[PDB]
Amino acid sequence: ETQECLFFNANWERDRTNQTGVEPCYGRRHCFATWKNISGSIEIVKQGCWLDDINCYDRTDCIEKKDSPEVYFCCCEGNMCNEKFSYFPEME
Ligand SMILES: *[C@@H]1O[C@H](CO)[C@@H](O)[C@H](O)[C@H]1NC(C)=O
Ligand SMILES: *[C@@H]1O[C@H](CO)[C@@H](O)[C@H](O)[C@H]1NC(C)=O
Repeated sequence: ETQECLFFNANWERDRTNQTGVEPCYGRRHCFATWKNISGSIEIVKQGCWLDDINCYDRTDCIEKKDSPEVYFCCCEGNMCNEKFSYFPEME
């Protein structure tokens, strides 16, 4: 049930991609986000489709449940589901 995702690439200039947009998923499809979070300050690394087989923490919402990771990651199902992404560590 995922055909398209929010696209973001902080390395767009060297990678020769758009900086942002809508990615069409081809290649079960998912969307994902990866980000840094230092003392509450969030920096997106990438957003887009995720095509390899994977399991996510929530079906609908993009959520990271690992505890204090250096690079945060989430995946989700549903068109544009990765526009919102949250941190709910298992330790809570
Ligand atoms: C990149 O932006 C172009 C328009 O300039 C659009 O046609 C394309 O689908 C976009 N792709 C991504 C992955 O954002
Ligand atoms: C970022 O880290 C702060 C704590 O320093 C936490 O309250 C917040 O949930 C985190 N947000 C994301 C999107 O990772």
